[PDB]
Amino acid sequence: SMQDPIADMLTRIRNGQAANKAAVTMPSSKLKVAIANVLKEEGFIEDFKVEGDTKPELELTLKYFQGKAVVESIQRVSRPGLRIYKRKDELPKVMAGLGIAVVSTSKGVMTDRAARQAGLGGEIICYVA
Amino acid sequence: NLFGEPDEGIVISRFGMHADVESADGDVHRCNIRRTIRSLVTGDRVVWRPGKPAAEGVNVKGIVEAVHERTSVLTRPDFYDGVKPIAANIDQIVIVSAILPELSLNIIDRYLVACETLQIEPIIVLNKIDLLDDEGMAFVNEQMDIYRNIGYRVLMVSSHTQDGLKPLEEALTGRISIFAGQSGVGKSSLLNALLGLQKEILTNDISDNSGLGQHTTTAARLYHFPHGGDVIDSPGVREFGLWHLEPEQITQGFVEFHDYLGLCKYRDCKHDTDPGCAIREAVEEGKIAETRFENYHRILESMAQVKTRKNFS
Amino acid sequence: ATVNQLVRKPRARK
RNA sequence: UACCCGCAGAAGAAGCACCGGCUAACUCCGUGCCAGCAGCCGCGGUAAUACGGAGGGUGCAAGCGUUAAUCGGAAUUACUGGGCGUAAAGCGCACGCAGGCGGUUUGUUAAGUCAGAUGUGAAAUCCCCGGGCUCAACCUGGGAACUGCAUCUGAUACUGGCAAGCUUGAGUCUCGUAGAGGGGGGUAGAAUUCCAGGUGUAGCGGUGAAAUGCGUAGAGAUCUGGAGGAAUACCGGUGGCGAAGGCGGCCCCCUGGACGAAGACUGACGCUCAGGUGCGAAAGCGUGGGGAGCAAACAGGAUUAGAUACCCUGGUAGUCCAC
RNA sequence: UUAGCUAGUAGGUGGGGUAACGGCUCACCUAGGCGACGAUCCCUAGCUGGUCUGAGAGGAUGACCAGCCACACUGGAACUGAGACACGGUCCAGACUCCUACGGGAGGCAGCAGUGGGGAAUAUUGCACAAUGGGCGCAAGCCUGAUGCAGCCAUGCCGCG
Ligand SMILES: Nc1nc2c(ncn2[C@@H]2O[C@H](COP(=O)(O)OP(=O)(O)NP(=O)(O)O)[C@@H](O)[C@H]2O)c(=O)[nH]1
Ligand SMILES: [Mg+2]
Ligand SMILES: [Mg+2]
Ligand SMILES: [Mg+2]
Ligand SMILES: [Mg+2]
Ligand SMILES: [Mg+2]
Ligand SMILES: [Mg+2]
Ligand SMILES: [Mg+2]
Ligand SMILES: [Mg+2]
Ligand SMILES: [Mg+2]
Ligand SMILES: [Mg+2]
Ligand SMILES: [Mg+2]
Ligand SMILES: [Mg+2]
Ligand SMILES: [Mg+2]
Ligand SMILES: [Mg+2]
Ligand SMILES: [Mg+2]
Ligand SMILES: [Mg+2]
Ligand SMILES: [Mg+2]
Ligand SMILES: [Mg+2]
Ligand SMILES: [Mg+2]
Ligand SMILES: [Mg+2]
Ligand SMILES: [Mg+2]
Ligand SMILES: [Mg+2]
Ligand SMILES: [Mg+2]
Ligand SMILES: [Mg+2]
Ligand SMILES: [Mg+2]
Ligand SMILES: [Mg+2]
Ligand SMILES: [Mg+2]
Ligand SMILES: [Zn+2]
Repeated sequence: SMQDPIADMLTRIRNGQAANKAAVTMPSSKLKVAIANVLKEEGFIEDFKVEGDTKPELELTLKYFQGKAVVESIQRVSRPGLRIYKRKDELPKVMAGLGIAVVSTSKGVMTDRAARQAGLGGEIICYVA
Repeated sequence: NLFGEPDEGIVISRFGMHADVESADGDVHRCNIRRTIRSLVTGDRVVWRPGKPAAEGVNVKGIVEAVHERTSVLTRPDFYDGVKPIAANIDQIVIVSAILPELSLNIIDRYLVACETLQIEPIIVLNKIDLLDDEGMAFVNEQMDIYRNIGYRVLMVSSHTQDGLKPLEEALTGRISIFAGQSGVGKSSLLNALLGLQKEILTNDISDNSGLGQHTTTAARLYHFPHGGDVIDSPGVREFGLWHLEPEQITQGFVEFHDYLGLCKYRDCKHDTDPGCAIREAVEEGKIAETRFENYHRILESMAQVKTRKNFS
Repeated sequence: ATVNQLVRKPRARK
């Protein structure tokens, strides 16, 4: 079903980015806000808005270069069938340090570049390539 | 490698990968064949070397190097197989038949055409005659009197009765004989009553059907007469290869039709729809039976049906 | 292909 | 003993394998699918760099080849890092326990995970910087590593547990609509065959052509009447329904799901499935009925070399129902 | 193509037992115990630090070095002693060989070599306690086929002519 809504979130981003869609909407949650707000601060997307309180609806503004996909590919890493965890020195890089890896720790959701100054490890969410 | 003495011997049988070779005294010694040999049949004299025994007295095989020239040959073609010789180096053929399961006459006529192209004398021999009555025996004897006026010797025997074996042996000495026939016509049983061979195997005999015959015994196994000569068994064969020559040779394949050629109206004649056929006048007179005449044009109409796709050697 | 399938029985080495 | 001095003179000290491609290196002669060669591809019956020999070369080296064994190559049991429409592979289908997994909001726990620290992970081996044996192999100093386990102190985003929820997931009610969904019980009219009667005469029947068979006791054909059996033309269509195999005259009775509209309502009640469970074309089997037509085996006639099959005339089991 | 296994078995009481807890043992009481997270049965195997292979993850394996367990012709038992159910201690049975005056006794190379035999295949029936380590003794000293060595085997690696 919708057992991995983060994988459902990454499905809706990769489709609309490739099919030249201007903006998408999706059901919101606390975890989907904490990931899209990081992608807004890392130049991958443009803006996010929330709509509705009894039915929380998250919106994302897409981003293009000259009509080209900014987010070329994104890869869900951990999953409910197999959980993935790393330490503070085993955090993997994406495209040898070009792409970022979204890792949620006890100090909130940050990147692997931001986790070096934080010195923590935890759950890998997605490889933002 | 490491072969023995080149000598002349008679090949007993054929087994594809190897052959059974009788020496100059009667020693059963199996040998394989040379890769350049195009064909090897039952009862063909060859040049061969019996290998070399690895253990003292215990040898496995030898080789058959060369093949001598053929005196006669029995070549019959087949669909998708080509012209294949069956046997060779023989002076007499014996057509063996039985009343059970059937006794046809078209099976008789095309072995006569083949023997006219090979200068061999076929002999008509009927088996299983003890099961009929004298009313039925006289009718079959009347059907064989047509085959007596055409010059071929007809000897009518039975294996389970031992009737007429002694006149069959006297005309058969000094020669090699193919016991040609169909499936389950008493070929193996007549070999038992004439030879007196070793009764420990003595043949493979399974011919049990509802109205048909079964071919259990294989291609050809060689033996010897108590007087002289050899025997050659035949398979149960229901095949007719007439791809050899022109239909002018079909006119030469029958004995009494030699004396009536050149008597019709035209110099070329199909003898079926042509007006004034003197051969057809000989059948209508009664000197030639109409069973042979109607089967003669069945041979010609069979060549309108076999020739259809194509075949050439 | 499923990891949870290989929990019951691993890949059979010939 | 290592070591060192002194002596004599290049004197005492190089071979094996390969040479078509893979794979470094080419000519000649002999041989004639024979002998042999070979890990693979496959070379040699009259010109073989592939066989044998010579000349020449190549790769190694006091070693050189071969055989056997293990991993690698092989992502060729694919966690990293494979596939399942037709190359090997999605159970015939459905229900469902255990197992795995799970919407959303808040609090709590700190289980999992993460941070730090302690203890421990024997030495040797491997790695880092050195030292030493004339060198190297080898020996050896310290460090790193040994990604491990245990305990304590922390953080709470995610996962787990508890607690309270929420409604878009999944369900419930009403109003409806469509349908060959299944089971049971009746019924209809053609057509087939059988039988009764009437009129009526030489063939009917069958095939490419014939024959078996049937018919002057009157067949066949037609008409009237009756019996039995099974199937439902047209409608009828990549049309509908059912989990699937499948399901079609009409009507009644019992009963299953699917879908649409308007709201109300419970509050994750869910997805999935090893064994297990049930359904499941037709043939066949057991018991007892039933019997038209069709039709294995089989009977008969043609066909044929033989006909066993094809073709034709008959015909049992079976096809029908209950279990 | 192993699904049920188990009656001293699972637990409790008391007695007994060992250096120590304990069905370790005995009488009694309870009917549990184990198990689809592989009980039980069958087959194979000393294990590990490691070595080899591989970019890594993995894979194969456990010779020499070191740690532990087990074994000392086969099977069983106890004594002695702080420590053994004891390789060169004993007792009993069995197997094999040797000695014998025929009644009886003797022996355990999986210790160093070495012979027979097996197999494609693996060594001298050598020297020394000089050193190290252990044993006895106040020490001296003695003993140690541990070990130190030497030879044989291009068996491997490295270096030179
Ligand atoms: N009553 C009877 N039976 C006979 C006679 N001859 C032969 N038979 C029988 O016929 C059968 C056929 O004999 P067989 O020789 O085997 O036939 P075949 O032709 O050799 N057969 P195949 O084609 O396999 O070689 C046997 O069972 C044999 O006993 C005879 O004269 N009378
Ligand atoms: Mg025979
Ligand atoms: Mg060579
Ligand atoms: Mg030549
Ligand atoms: Mg060297
Ligand atoms: Mg091998
Ligand atoms: Mg692999
Ligand atoms: Mg593949
Ligand atoms: Mg396939
Ligand atoms: Mg299916
Ligand atoms: Mg260490
Ligand atoms: Mg150290
Ligand atoms: Mg070291
Ligand atoms: Mg140096
Ligand atoms: Mg939670
Ligand atoms: Mg009707
Ligand atoms: Mg409510
Ligand atoms: Mg039956
Ligand atoms: Mg038929
Ligand atoms: Mg039945
Ligand atoms: Mg007690
Ligand atoms: Mg063992
Ligand atoms: Mg040891
Ligand atoms: Mg012991
Ligand atoms: Mg003992
Ligand atoms: Mg001893
Ligand atoms: Mg020894
Ligand atoms: Mg031996
Ligand atoms: Zn004529």
